[PDB]
Amino acid sequence: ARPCIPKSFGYSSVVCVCNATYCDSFDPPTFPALGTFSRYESTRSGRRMELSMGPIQANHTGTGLLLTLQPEQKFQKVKGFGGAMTDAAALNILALSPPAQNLLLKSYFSEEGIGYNIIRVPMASCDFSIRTYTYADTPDDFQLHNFSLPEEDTKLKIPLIHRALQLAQRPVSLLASPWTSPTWLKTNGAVNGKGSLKGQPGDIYHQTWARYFVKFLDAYAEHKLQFWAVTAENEPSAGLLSGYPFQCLGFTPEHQRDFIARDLGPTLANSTHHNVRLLMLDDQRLLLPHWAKVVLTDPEAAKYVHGIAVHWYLDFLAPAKATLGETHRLFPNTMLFASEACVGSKFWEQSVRLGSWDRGMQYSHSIITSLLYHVVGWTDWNLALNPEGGPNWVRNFVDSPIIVDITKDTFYKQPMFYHLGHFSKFIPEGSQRVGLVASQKNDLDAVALMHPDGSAVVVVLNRSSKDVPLTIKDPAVGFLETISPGYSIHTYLWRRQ
Amino acid sequence: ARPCIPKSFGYSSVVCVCNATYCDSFDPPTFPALGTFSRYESTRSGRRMELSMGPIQANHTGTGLLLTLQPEQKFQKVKGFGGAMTDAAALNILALSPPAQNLLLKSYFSEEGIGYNIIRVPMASCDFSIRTYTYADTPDDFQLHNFSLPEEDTKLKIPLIHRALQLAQRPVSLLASPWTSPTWLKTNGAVNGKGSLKGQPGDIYHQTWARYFVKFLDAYAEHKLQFWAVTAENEPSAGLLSGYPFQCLGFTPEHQRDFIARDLGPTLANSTHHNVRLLMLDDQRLLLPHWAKVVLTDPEAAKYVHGIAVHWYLDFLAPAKATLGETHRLFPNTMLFASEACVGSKFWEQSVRLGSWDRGMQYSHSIITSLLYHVVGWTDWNLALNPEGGPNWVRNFVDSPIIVDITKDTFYKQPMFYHLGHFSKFIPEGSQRVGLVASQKNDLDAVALMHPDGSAVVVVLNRSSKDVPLTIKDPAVGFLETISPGYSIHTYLWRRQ
Ligand SMILES: *[C@@H]1O[C@H](CO)[C@@H](O[C@@H]2O[C@H](CO)[C@@H](O)[C@H](O)[C@H]2NC(C)=O)[C@H](O)[C@H]1NC(C)=O
Ligand SMILES: *[C@@H]1O[C@H](CO)[C@@H](O)[C@H](O)[C@H]1NC(C)=O
Repeated sequence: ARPCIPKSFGYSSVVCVCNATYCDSFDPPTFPALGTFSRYESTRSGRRMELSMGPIQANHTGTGLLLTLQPEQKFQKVKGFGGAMTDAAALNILALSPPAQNLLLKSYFSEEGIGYNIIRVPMASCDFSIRTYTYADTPDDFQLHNFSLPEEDTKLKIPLIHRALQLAQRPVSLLASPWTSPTWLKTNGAVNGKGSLKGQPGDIYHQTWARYFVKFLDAYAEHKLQFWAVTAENEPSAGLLSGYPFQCLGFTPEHQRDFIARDLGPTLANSTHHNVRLLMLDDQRLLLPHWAKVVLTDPEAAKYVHGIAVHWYLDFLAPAKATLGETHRLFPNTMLFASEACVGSKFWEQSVRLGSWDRGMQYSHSIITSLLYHVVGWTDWNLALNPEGGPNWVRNFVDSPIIVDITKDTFYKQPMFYHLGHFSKFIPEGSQRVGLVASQKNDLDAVALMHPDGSAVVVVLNRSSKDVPLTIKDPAVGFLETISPGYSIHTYLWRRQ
Repeated sequence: ARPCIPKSFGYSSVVCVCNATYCDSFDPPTFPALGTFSRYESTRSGRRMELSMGPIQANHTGTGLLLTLQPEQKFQKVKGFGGAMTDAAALNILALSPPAQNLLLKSYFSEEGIGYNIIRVPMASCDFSIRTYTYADTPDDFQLHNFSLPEEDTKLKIPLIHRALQLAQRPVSLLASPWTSPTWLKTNGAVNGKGSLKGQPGDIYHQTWARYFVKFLDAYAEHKLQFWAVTAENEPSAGLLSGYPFQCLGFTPEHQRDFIARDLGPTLANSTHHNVRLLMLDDQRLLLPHWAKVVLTDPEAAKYVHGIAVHWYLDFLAPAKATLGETHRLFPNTMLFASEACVGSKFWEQSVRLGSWDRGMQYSHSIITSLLYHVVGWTDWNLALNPEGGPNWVRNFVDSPIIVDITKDTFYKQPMFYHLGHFSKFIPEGSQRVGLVASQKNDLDAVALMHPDGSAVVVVLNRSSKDVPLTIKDPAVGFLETISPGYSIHTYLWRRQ
């Protein structure tokens, strides 16, 4: 059905404008007959996940580039794709009119949209809030007698979360992360700055802080919301930097280890929420594999940890092999998950670049790397922001896939939206990455996965200006003959029986 | 931080086993928000000052005994709690390896322990010594030229006291008492038995005895230890009984009165230790009020007496009102202080009974009675003894809160120890006893006090076998709903503001 309404703000590409009565959308999903493939296409010239279809050849002649499926090379299973429901996202979303809201939520969550199946939920306030608060601000309330969710949860995040689950077809998983504990638990008595939990693991402070996870899970359950997972802390490495500007709680990897084994693990275990998974680290790539070595080589800690959450700041480099690769090699059965990614945080960049194709490519380039290095899921940061990249109470603005202009009851889906979508719409939970080898050096980024039902998906990104002819060989069925346009992203889907 | 390792020895309760690398201990104190109380419980079944918390609510759901705090009804202020560093006690402590020694001292003195702030130091030898001696055994040395401290003081008592002071949570006060003088001052030329100072007050025997107090004080000051008080004599009435087998020095109350007036008072006052307080009596409670009347109705004596020290022999009965009550009534500006308590002389009982609960109850009961009869401090006898209840050069008659087992480098903390701790750990110097009103006749023993900073502490002892439902009201906070289990002791603490 409805095509993209393009508009340009002077960047390398266009945004798709949506409002109360209109938004681009897909027809209900279809599978091509055996012997044919589907192609979805997004180009910098302005194509937006366009659907075409072509035949699979029995034979192939040539000297051009060949990508070969290796359906026997089985690698990680995929958890999913999605984003974060911050105070800022919720607040921009709910500022729109109600039909525009429905369409924004449809874009992300519906099958007419891009099929997100993960939502990350901050436990209380972070920098993408308009104010600082915890769930237990009453001083010294060790018993958590005055614990409670404010309006940010009850009138913004939770109503929106229910609306997303209602709209989605895939089961959605929710992931929680705290930025700061209440201040009376912290060495410096502030939400920001350098400090950690007072005393040491096993004690009253650390036990209270774990009880607070449970009170959080209890509160959300009273609103009929269950979590798949919690992280042990958002960016623990931050609470160790003096003058750190926004909400935080610092743990050395040793402190995180000890916290997990003495308090958080056991407390989660002895409760009605014991099925909730715990992920550690929830920090940048370069903290790996050191942090994993420290936490996972202690079996009292390890037994509690399901997986490792990593952040991906797209404007910064990190060698994937020395970080994810090595971590996987050391701990093959502890899943790697990407719990937050963003762009536009470097000191010299604009937060928001409406229509930026460059930033689209940065997302997809980096998601393919993730999958080539064992990552099982990928979560975006803010689901929506304003044209400043906000609100943010320390003015720490960044870009977002959807940009909301309240004065116009309008939102803009950016290249990032569709670059994410090329993954999230076509790699349901359960899919398994498999091998794919190239027949010669080339400029493409490609990944191949197999769906739970047996059928195939390949994503292809071209970061060169040049058109690249290529053929994908699947020995079950034959050859896909196609072209990858310069600065383009394609997803390919086909049946194998 | 670390829990009690239980061992039973066939009595009604357990002891806590501590050795060179393990001892049960506490976290630093952590004060909960207004409207929350802390509770420490110990039970005969095996709980040992376990911490729990709960609410002070605004509605009253109980229908039983009500105990209402009357914070504006003020009584005595507390000097503190502690025990005696006898030769015996030091021999036992030093029997352990140094790491175990530190655990022993921390148990008593430290914040991670029960926070003693009083140590009684015998002047020379008593029955808990391994030989008889005084600081001046060279005969006819009236100018006390050969006065000096033996190894017992320089190598055992003193270094341990330094070590306790270093560990202590609070400023510690030292109290000294003499058992016997050099026998060349005595009517009987013997360390024990019926015999007092030769001659009469004013003469050279009495002057020399008085100067011995100053020489003692001088010697300990060279080791950088100052005293808070000294008693006029330990158990003066003992020396009047024929055949008294332990070191003694007999004084009739008339003789104590004149000794203070003519000799001990003026000598102390003319000296560099004029600030040391002098306490009279230092003997059993049935000598009161009569001893007070004799000494304190004479003004030449009363001006040097700062308080009356009493002993508690826990195996024996003694009405508090006719003794302590009546004493306070006749001399209400003269502090009462318990300077020695012990239990276990019953010819038919084991001197040390490892894990005896009845014996702890005896300690707490007597402490509560004490506080309710104006007593401002409480000092236990031997800090530590071996398992036969020694070393004692006469005979082993009494228990101690800690029992050292040298051959296993381990020590045992008795119920006694926890029963004292219920008081000592939570009532700092400066605390003041306040009203606590029972709504109806009951089986509990309770006392209430107010910390220097205004917060509340209440101790509640259940000597019966039946559980008692209990409400405690603080007019400025609300109602504390609780149960006092059979054979238990609780201490409650809260903010009032
Ligand atoms: C929301 O945007 C839609 C889509 O652009 C707008 O509808 C278009 O508006 C122009 C001007 O009226 C027309 O010439 C197009 O034909 C319209 N297309 C369709 C499919 O309706 C619409 O006006 C916007 N709504 C608001 C309130 O601005
Ligand atoms: C805590 O909660 C209770 C009950 O909801 C309320 O009456 C009380 O005022 C609260 N206390 C504070 C300090 O906010």
